[PDB]
Amino acid sequence: HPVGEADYFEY
Amino acid sequence: DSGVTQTPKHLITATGQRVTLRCSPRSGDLSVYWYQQSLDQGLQFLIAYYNGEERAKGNILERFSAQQFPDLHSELNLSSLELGDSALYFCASSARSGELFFGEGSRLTVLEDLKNVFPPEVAVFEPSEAEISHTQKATLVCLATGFYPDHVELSWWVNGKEVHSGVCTDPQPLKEQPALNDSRYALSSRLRVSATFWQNPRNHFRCQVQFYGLSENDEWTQDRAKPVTQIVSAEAWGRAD
Amino acid sequence: GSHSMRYFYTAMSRPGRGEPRFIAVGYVDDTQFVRFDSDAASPRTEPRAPWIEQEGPEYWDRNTQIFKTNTQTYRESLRNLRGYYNQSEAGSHIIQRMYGCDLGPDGRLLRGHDQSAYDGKDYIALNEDLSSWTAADTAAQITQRKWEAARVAEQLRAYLEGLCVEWLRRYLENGKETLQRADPPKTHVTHHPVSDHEATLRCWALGFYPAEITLTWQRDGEDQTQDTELVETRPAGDRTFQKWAAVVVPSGEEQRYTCHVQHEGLPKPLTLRWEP
Amino acid sequence: MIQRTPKIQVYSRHPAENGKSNFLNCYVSGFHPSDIEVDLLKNGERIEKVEHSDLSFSKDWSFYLLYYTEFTPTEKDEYACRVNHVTLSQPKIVKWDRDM
Amino acid sequence: QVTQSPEALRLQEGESSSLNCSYTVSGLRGLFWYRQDPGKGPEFLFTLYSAGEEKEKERLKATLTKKESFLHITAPKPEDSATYLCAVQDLGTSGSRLTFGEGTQLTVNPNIQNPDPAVYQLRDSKSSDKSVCLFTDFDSQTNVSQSKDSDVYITDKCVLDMRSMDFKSNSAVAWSNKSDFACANAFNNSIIPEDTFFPS
Repeated sequence: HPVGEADYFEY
Repeated sequence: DSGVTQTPKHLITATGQRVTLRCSPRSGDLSVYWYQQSLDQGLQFLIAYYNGEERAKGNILERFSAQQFPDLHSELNLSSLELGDSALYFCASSARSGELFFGEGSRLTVLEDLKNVFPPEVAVFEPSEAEISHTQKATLVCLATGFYPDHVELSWWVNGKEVHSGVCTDPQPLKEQPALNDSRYALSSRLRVSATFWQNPRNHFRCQVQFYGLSENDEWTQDRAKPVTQIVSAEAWGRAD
Repeated sequence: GSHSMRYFYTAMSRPGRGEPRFIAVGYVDDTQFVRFDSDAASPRTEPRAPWIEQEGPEYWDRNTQIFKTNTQTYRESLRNLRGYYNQSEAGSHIIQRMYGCDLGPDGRLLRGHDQSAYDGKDYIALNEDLSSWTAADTAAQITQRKWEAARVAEQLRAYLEGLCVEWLRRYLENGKETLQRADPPKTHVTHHPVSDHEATLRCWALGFYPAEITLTWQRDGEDQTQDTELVETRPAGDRTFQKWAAVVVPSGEEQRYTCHVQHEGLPKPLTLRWEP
Repeated sequence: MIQRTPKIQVYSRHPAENGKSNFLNCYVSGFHPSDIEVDLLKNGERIEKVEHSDLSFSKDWSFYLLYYTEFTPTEKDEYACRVNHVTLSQPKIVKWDRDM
Repeated sequence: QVTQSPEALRLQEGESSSLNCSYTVSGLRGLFWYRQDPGKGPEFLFTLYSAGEEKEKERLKATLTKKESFLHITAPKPEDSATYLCAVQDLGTSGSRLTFGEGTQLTVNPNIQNPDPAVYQLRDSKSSDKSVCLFTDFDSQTNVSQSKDSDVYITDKCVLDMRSMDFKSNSAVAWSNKSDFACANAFNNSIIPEDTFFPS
């Protein structure tokens, strides 16, 4: 199962 | 006072209408989370934007819609209003760690039609000489009556400066006729001060009751004056008696 | 240590020529079980191993929803990465990333991972302690604090230590018999007639699983390296794998050679010898 | 674009035998970027209805995948794998031995 | 998907008690406790991240388990009167969205140190006098009954805080329509303290 990325998770 | 900025705080409209709630996130936050709490129901997630940019979709309705503009501020638009839309909408600004900082919410009251909207009358009731003799405390009572709907905030201003000590205003309003629903409301508030304080005639007491009602440009075709948002005040000076 | 689960991401920007394209593939050990392709008008996570099909609608939606958001986000990431390296819009760029959790012979978390590359090169990766990061250069340092500020580490750790293993264990029980089958090799050795010198002895290993295997030829328990031509391990197309080492050396006394091939599908290391 | 060059192995899914049907596999791996293009000729440059597994990448960030078809061989028959790529001056071809 | 247990909560000043919160989640990103007053929007109190985590803080202590979180209030003061919210995040969804619990409404009854139960009547400062009758300075125990009378209004009660003088005080209010309403009988349905000062 894939983890989900929260806000401000960009590079 | 978290950081989020919501307007308008109070709205009152007719069914089948449209309104739009603004909101500005905490400086430095880029998101906007719209929420709806239905008086005595829970907080249900509506929709959410990141930078542009629609990021998630809760249970917004076919009928509602919103965007987040270039800057960062959001706008939620509520078309074709129903009576069961009336509620509190809470905008939030997430980040970065990332808690959700909520706004002071904006309270929507949607009515069948406006004819039943009334401004509050207000009266101040001086401290009983009995109480003064027996306790050397002086209790003013403010009575706000005959108003519709349930949208007021009552405040005591002494010598021009509002106060919070010795004042107790009722947690909720009281129906003037419990038998009706569109029954108008009444609200009461106590200010208590020392006998000597009340016994000083240079001391000024004003009970302020802010009414949230009909909006600037709205159609009023009833005999009486128009129930716009307004302050209503009652006042009295200290009796040295 | 025993079993593992990884996800693989590509975010590819078409040389200034359009929106980026997000793909994701789910791996358990070496079996592939879900895939997600941005490129389509109704993108959706798809089964790839039979034992994932039983999974319910809400599960497929949780996947589809994350890869759908990742799609959106990684475009902004690609815009930030190229900005760091002052690359133009056109503009063929790629960020790949693989994270996951490692199970032992017991069934608990041995370690987790979250590495990244940009354009095929190590960028930022999660240190073993699941708290600290490793930046490649001053640019991946910009990404490190972006991520410390958003506490990404603490949440990858919560996924690694929790959900990740959780589901691994789940699939494991579901696709057992294929995931915990462990098939042994059908081994042998052959030779062609018209060669350089003597028999072209070929040590074979076929139809086994998983991919872990070891060959090596010997001179009565030896390790050659220089005298044996080795080949890398490939799939058989049907879940199974293959591999061979061999000997065709200029000297040939025919019947006197061993090829110790050991694999977890064997009750003991195999010694092998062929007869015409 | 620190580009790497594809590695190829031609082989059959089951031990090579003339009489019965099998699958001829082309395993391309170790290459960058992902833009590939691969064919399984009969010397005649053709072999439609050729399948493959979806694109992925190994621990070293290098892509890898496999093409296949359900072919039948014989001494007369000369199968092989054609692979073009960005890091090739021209397509590299590799002939299928009943071994290796 | 997040439920809070004691819906209503009714505590005497000083009486500790823990408000429950259950949660079902795919993986837990965070659990948050908020405090909401009437009107205003939820304020932040705590985030808890890992099973076993606790956070300070003043009278409120927050606790996380695998199955739920607990907000233990110690020695509740009246000003801890608010409804309290519970929210989770989940590692299985992207973004930072919260799913909120229904909420636990806490009311702290204040302790009253020296009751002087009375019922005074008050002159309307405007020419038109409307009296209004004031039950006041009663203790914790006496609560104010509503009237089945259509024309007598009886408020609920509340506590004037004279922070300036350490002095709290209860009170209710009651008005209506002239004749047959003279105040020594406004709060007539309520159980009134035997010792109530009824000035003449």
